[PDB]
Amino acid sequence: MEISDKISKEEMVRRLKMVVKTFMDMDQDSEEEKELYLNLALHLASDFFLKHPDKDVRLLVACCLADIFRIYAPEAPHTSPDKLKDIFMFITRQLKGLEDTKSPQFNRYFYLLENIAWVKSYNICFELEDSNEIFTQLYRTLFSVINNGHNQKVHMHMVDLMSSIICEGDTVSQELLDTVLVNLVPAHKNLNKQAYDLAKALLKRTAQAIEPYITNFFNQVLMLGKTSISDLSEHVFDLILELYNIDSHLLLSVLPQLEFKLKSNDNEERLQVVKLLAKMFGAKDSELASQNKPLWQCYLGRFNDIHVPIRLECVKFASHCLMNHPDLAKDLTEYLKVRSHDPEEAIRHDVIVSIVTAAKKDILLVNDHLLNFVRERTLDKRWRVRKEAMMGLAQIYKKYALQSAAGKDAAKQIAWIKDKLLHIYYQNSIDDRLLVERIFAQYMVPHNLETTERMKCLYYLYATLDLNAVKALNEMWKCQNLLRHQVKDLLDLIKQPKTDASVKAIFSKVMVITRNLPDPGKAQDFMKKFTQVLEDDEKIRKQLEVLVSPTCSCKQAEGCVREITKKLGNPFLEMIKFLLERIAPVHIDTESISALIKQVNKSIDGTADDEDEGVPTDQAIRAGLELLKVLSFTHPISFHSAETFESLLACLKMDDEKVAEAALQIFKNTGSKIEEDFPHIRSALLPVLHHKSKKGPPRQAKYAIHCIHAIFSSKETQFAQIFEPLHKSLDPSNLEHLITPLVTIGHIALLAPDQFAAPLKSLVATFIVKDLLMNDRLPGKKTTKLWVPDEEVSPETMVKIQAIKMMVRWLLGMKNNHSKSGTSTLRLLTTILHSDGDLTEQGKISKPDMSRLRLAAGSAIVKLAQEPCYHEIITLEQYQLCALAINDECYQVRQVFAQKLHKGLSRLRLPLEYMAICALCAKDPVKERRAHARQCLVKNINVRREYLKQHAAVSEKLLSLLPEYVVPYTIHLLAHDPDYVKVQDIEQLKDVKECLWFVLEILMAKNENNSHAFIRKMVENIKQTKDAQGPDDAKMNEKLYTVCDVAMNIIMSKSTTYSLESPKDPVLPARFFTQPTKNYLPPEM
Amino acid sequence: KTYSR
Ligand SMILES: O=P(O)(O)O[C@H]1[C@@H](OP(=O)(O)O)[C@@H](OP(=O)(O)O)[C@@H](OP(=O)(O)O)[C@@H](OP(=O)(O)O)[C@@H]1OP(=O)(O)O
Repeated sequence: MEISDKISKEEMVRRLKMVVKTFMDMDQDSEEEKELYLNLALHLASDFFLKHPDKDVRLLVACCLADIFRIYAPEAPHTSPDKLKDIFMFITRQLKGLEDTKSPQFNRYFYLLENIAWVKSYNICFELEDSNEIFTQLYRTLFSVINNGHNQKVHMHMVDLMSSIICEGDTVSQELLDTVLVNLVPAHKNLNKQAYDLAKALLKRTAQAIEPYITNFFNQVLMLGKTSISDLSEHVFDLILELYNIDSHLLLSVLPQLEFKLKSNDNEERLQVVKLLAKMFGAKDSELASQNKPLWQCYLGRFNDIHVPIRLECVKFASHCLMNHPDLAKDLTEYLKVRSHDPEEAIRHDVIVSIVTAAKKDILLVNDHLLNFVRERTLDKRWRVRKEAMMGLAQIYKKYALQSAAGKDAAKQIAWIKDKLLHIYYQNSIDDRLLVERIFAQYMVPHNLETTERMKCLYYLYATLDLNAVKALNEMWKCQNLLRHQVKDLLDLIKQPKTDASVKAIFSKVMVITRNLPDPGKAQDFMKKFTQVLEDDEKIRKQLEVLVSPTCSCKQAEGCVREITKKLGNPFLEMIKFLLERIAPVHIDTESISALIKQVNKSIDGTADDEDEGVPTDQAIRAGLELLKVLSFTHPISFHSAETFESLLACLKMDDEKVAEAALQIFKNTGSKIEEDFPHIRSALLPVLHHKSKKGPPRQAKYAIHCIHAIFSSKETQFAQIFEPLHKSLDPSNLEHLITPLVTIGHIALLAPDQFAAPLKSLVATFIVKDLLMNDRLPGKKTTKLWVPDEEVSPETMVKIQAIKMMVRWLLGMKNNHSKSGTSTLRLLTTILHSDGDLTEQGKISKPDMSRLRLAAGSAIVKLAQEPCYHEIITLEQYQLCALAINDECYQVRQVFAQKLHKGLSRLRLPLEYMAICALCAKDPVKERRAHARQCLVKNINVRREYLKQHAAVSEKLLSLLPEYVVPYTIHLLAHDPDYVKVQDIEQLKDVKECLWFVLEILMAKNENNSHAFIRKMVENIKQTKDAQGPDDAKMNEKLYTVCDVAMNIIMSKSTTYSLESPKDPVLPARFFTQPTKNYLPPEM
Repeated sequence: KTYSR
């Protein structure tokens, strides 16, 4: 019953440990026991206990004082404030013992904590003058003892204890508030997660009560700039983020303070608010946008900030928003649009990354507008940007189109990617074109796929591509083929004995290859290094020899690039990998072609795949044949296998004309060694070729004849068995049955000129000319129309046309005019044109048939003109009459005739005098005709310039390509035009002018290398010559000289660089002008 | 019974 300094230390403790129990068990109700123990309660607070050096005593006394507050509440016994302060500070010092969870006394310290927490004893200190020091020291203690050794009951009691002080207190000083917020600072949060969790629990529990002091904290430092208020002033933004996640209400009055800070003129401060709000808005569970719309709208406005880092931050933020907040995606579309056009490359680039990143997670997170933005960026001016957009669309295709990762309806949303990506191959940029190739190899038709799967993929892809897409893909095949050949040529040059000559040849080849590589400024120098390595390392040569061989499988190729890359193991090694991936076969080899033809075979008989693969079995078959036809030109050797030829044989006996027509064309292009390596195929093929060659159809008969010529060494005797029977069947009584025989004979006459020289010569002279072209057994119906579909043409006309094409092939076979046989045919074709198509002039022939005969004769001369030996024979008068076909009364005639000129000129096989004909298209009423004529001129003038740019010129071969040399021909052609009758007439000379201006406007558009000076020097020279078609004819030379002055008037009035010196003295055509004053214009011009 | 305000 007594505890004092008199008793032994042992007995005192013994008494205390009993006094703890009675105080613990006592009740607030027991007035009796309270009045009794009241004096002991007052005594236990004595300074003898509060400062007792024994740890166990202070603990026991602390527990007592706690219950003593519990029992006597709400009216404690200790009244002295100075004494009441000593107690609660003493208790706080004891709470330090909570830290050692392994001590045997811990549970007593826990009882102390549990008691003051339940009783809210510390609330007594609200009235004490030093309340803030007490509460601050309490908070620091609790946050410094909490560790991973404490269960949730400890955490809970500490929150209860600290919550009361805030909720039921008069105020919260900044100092006291800081003891809580400091635990949230990132540096502290990192080293002490326990104190951090405790602070969160506290702030959450007391959110309503503490909001004003938090609001006051931020308002002082953000708005009023007072940093001295707290040592946590630097961490405000870190704290606002932490606080928002604990409870939104904590920032009730802080969000308006952020909205104000967005309007700040301080770029760095404005940036930080945006960085912050990005995390707040962007977070997955966040709902700040719905809860505070004005802040959301005020935030989105920063997408248009002048400061680049703020824009960049908003753009990076968009990715997270798109992924985490689909419903907010619509508020971003307009801002992502304008930023895709940003002046800063970094912003344009990151708009793509954000849209793609969202798309790759789920395509439904991005709409059509956002993908269209990525599309628009493939045409960006910066390579790094369009590189990002193309790769983006590739990765999207591979997921949501190839693999259908989001269903079938989603794959139709992006059906445009495959086409658009391949259209990029038409770009001038070498970097772009080579990237399309990498994309095609990785993302569209993955190379790592097994052969059969890889061609199944390609087959259905090729069947669903745009028209320009498949064209791009064909051009890609062709370019690699050309490059592989250039490399094999280089290797062969290196293998030669090294002379000064081969050294130069090697440099030329190197220079050509580098034009097909990125960064030609470094490629030229890297290929110098490359040739050096090849001359030395024989083992690297071998590996490249294998990689470039036409029988290189895709497997071997992967091995070859491996070995070469190894033995060169830095920007140099990067360059060669570009070269190696271009030439290395990835898709097409011998086994692939076999798999692909088998895939088309399947499609023809059942297959069941076409329907579920999303393509009509019809167009899939047609595409597969076109694909094989294309690959037969680019990869012919790859068709050389037993499996492929066996598959092609079955295709050749299908009864489907389009399938058989394709198989024949493929055999023609790849069957060069069938007879040697596959004799059973050869013998199986013979009977079919003879059948098709005899019974048609025409198209297949043609291909059959060329197949025999290509494959069989015995082709001579083969042709005999075919020709002689077909030679007999030629009877004018049968018209319908003469089509196929005439076709077959024509191609035989082309491929076997000497073997059948005499029968053909007689055949043409008697049957074609006299018996067939001179009669009209079946007069076509009389009509007003000038043209009819192929169906409605009289079968006799169709035979005449085919008989004309036969004569041309008969001449192209001979390639000589020795026996004056070419003159005869050219004389005949001319009379057909001069008689408007009615060779007999009896009027029994139909008008549409006459049109098709004019077109046939006009087309014939143009084809013969492409053969040098017959070009010599074509007289000016014949050529001039042929030229007038470009202005035929019939639209179809002039259209197709023009198409034939374009084709002859595009292949650089038709002389420029035939390009001058296009000048007469200025007389064409039809807009479409004038457009095509100009199109023809532009394309033909350019390719002739680009060709001369690369290739070294030669005396006679240079005049043939220089576009400027069209002007003399154009001047001559117009001077002889039928409409130009009266020499000095105005309206006729207005016509001559617009014709000249039709070609000159295009020819002069470049204006480089003294083009204009060169032209005027030609025109000057013409005035010093004679018409050559009639040198003595004065009136004819007057007409020549005046057309020159009209031409001269155009040049003078449309340029300023004409008066310069000509680079070279122009040589006029000898057969248009003889070897070399005033103006011949009427003054009204 | 406890201390509250
Ligand atoms: O070489 P082919 O694949 O057999 O094509 C030829 C040829 O086309 P190309 O010479 O351009 O390759 C003819 O063109 P031309 O030389 O006569 O200008 C063309 O003539 P048409 O324009 O009158 O149709 C023709 O028809 P033909 O069967 O009489 O040779 C036939 O093309 P297709 O057989 O593929 O239709």
